[PDB]
Amino acid sequence: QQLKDNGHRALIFTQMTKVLDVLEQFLNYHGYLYMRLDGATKIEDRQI
DNA sequence: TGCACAGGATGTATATATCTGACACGTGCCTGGAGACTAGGGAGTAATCCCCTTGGCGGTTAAAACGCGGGGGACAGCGCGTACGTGCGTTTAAGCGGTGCTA
Repeated sequence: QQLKDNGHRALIFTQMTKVLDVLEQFLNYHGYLYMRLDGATKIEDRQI
């Protein structure tokens, strides 16, 4: 929230995929404009 | 005249008996149990060294799964033609028991 007020663009790095999914649910619940890239993202999708 | 029955004739289901198979009881011999000797294979013991999961984990991939189109494979109907089913008359040789040999 503070960072958005400042207009910053923040990265979150985590070791666990399941928490990545939890983060998806969290960000959707707040509706932050977010994107995901992980060990399963398609290569072309990774580039784009 | 034709019927009733007195006197007599083949037959036969009923009844009494003779003509064939199988099981139990008697001999008697190659035995089965038993006694003792036997040892070396089995079983008890002890490493020992090697192969089998740890355990879930992400980042990947190859195979599995799921969805769809469609077109042709399966298949229920059925026209019809015949070649197996049922039923003769007729023949063969398969079955029966018998006699004599033998390998």
